[PDB]
Amino acid sequence: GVFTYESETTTVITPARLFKAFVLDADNLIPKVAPQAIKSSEIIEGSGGPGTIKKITFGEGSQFNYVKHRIDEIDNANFTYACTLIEGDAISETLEKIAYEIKLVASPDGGSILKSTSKYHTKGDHEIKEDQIKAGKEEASGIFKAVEAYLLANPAAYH
Repeated sequence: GVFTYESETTTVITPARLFKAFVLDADNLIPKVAPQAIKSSEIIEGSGGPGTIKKITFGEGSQFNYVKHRIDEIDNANFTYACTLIEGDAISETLEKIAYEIKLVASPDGGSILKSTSKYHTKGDHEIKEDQIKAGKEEASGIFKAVEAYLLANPAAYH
């Protein structure tokens, strides 16, 4: 019973800001500016690409609900990157793992477009409760939207 939810972060900032800053500086951004998604985004190793793992502790999950994500796939050619649950305890039970896949598209606004489509993989016929499904949507919501604004409101900040 695979579920599919998605969101789109249309950023006025250039794709570079997303492919580099949004992704690589995530551990400085999300835990601080996006606490409504992830209270602790602890990157273990990786330069923002193949093998880049990070242990993700959700604050809404009250620290008990946590799961190690990884850059499961990344394409420098057309600018695409995906995330997977590798370790931790959020899904567990009889389920598999929820996936993320962010496509970098150029916006007609001169900015960019983060097409974050998540794929909630069920282990057989065992479905995932909407609680964790919401974590997938909201993870992308708090992260993307909160770094989005942090980034948009940093060159001038508060003037």
